[PDB]
Amino acid sequence: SGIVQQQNNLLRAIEAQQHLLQLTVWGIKQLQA
Amino acid sequence: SGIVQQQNNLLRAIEAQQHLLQLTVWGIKQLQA
Amino acid sequence: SGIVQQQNNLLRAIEAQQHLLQLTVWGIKQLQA
Amino acid sequence: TWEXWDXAIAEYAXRIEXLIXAAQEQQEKNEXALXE
Amino acid sequence: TWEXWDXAIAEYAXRIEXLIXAAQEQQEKNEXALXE
Amino acid sequence: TWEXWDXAIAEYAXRIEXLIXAAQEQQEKNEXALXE
Repeated sequence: SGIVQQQNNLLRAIEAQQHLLQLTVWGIKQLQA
Repeated sequence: SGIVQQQNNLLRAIEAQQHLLQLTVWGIKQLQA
Repeated sequence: SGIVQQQNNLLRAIEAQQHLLQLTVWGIKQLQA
Repeated sequence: TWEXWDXAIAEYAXRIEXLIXAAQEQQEKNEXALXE
Repeated sequence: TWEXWDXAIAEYAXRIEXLIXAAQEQQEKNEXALXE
Repeated sequence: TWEXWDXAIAEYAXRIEXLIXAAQEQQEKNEXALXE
């Protein structure tokens, strides 16, 4: 459908939150200096 | 459908995780004191 | 459908990101030592 | 307080794990119209 | 810089809150074919 | 150890990026019944 186009929008958001997690896991694993 | 009501539940969760990220990006960008 | 099987995959990802958040909220609330 | 706004944060992460309840249980209803 | 790559991070968290726009508004269109 | 439970954390963030595989590829199958 076009709902299936928002599925890719939900997928796209989950996917990007994931990269914000790593960026932030980075800040911490570094902020242990 | 009512599946489309859970879509709003998936959307609602992604949306709230997002605010936990910012709250946590805050803790770090501060914990650099 | 089988789309409804990916819904459980989106659910499964949101669910696991959630645990990475707590693990990371832990790192911070500890890294305040 | 400190260990207060850390109550608030961990008991929001309560809320989200509430949404993630409701969503897993409109799923195991979609595993309902997929019985048929 | 510091407060630069902290611009980049907070203005990605802009992008994701863009996706979370598009997704909430293919929803309140699915609340459209559910009018009928 | 330290850099062990930091193995475990980064190689869970492996698992989730596994789920995010499976989900993107039941999508580019839904881009399948949308060919028709």
